[PDB]
Amino acid sequence: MTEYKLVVVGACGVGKSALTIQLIQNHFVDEYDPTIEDSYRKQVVIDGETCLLDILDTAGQERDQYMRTGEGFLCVFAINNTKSFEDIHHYREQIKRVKDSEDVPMVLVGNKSDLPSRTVDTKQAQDLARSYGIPFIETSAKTRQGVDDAFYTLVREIRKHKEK
Ligand SMILES: C=Cc1cc2c(N3CCC4(CC3)CN(C(=O)CC)C4)nc(OC3CCN(C)CC3)nc2c(OCC)c1-c1c(C)ccc2[nH]ncc12
Ligand SMILES: Nc1nc2c(ncn2[C@@H]2O[C@H](COP(=O)(O)OP(=O)(O)O)[C@@H](O)[C@H]2O)c(=O)[nH]1
Ligand SMILES: [Mg+2]
Repeated sequence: MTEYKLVVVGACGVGKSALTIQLIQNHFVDEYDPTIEDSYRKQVVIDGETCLLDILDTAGQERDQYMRTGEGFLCVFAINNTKSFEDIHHYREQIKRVKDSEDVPMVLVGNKSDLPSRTVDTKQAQDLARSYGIPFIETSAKTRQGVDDAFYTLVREIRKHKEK
C-alpha cells in the first residue's frame, strides 16, 4: 500500500474542507469549522495501485516541517473570490521556497463552479496554470464536478516527479 502526502492550501473560504469531505464522504457540506486543520485518509485503487491518501486540509494562522514533507500541493482558489486567485502566486512562491524546487507536484484548483457570475474567468486560471506548468481543474464541492480529477491528478503529478 503506497502513501501519498497531499497538502491543500488557499485562502479562508475557498472550499478546501468541502472538497476533502466530498473525496472522503461523497456529499456536500454547508458550513465546516474554519479552525480545524487535520490530516484525513482515503484508500483508493488509482491505476491498479492501492493508495492511501494522506490529505492535510489546512486552516489556522497567517510550519515549514509539515510543508516540507508534503509531496503534492492542491492550490485552491474560489472562482468568485478574485483575492483568493491573486493569493495563489504567494502560495506557489512559498511552496517552491520550502521544496527548493522549480518543479513541485501541484494542481491549481478553481472551486465553486456551480456559483453564478464568476469573477475569475477560466482563461485567467488556465493562463496561470500554463505559466506554472501545472494542471488546472475546476471543481464544485456542491455538485462534485472535478473533485476526483483534482485529487487523482495530484497523485499522478506526484508519480511523475518521483518513484512511488
Ligand atoms: C499553509 C501555510 C501557509 C499559510 C499562509 C496563509 N494562510 C491564511 C489562510 C489559511 C491558512 C494559511 C487557510 N485558512 C482557513 O481555511 C481558515 C480561514 C487560514 N496566509 C498567508 O499569507 C497571506 C496570504 C497572501 N497575502 C499576500 C499575504 C498574507 N501565508 C501563508 C503561508 O506563507 C507564509 C508566508 C503559508 C506557508 C506556506 C505556503 C509554506 C510554508 C510555510 N511556513 N509557514 C507558513 C507557510
Ligand atoms: N456553491 C458552493 N459553495 C461551496 C463550494 N465549496 C465550498 N462552498 C462553501 O463555501 C463555504 C466555505 O467553504 P469551506 O469548505 O469551509 O472553505 P475553507 O475555508 O477553504 O475550508 C462553505 O459554506 C461551503 O459550503 C462549492 O463548490 N460551491
Ligand atoms: Mg476549512
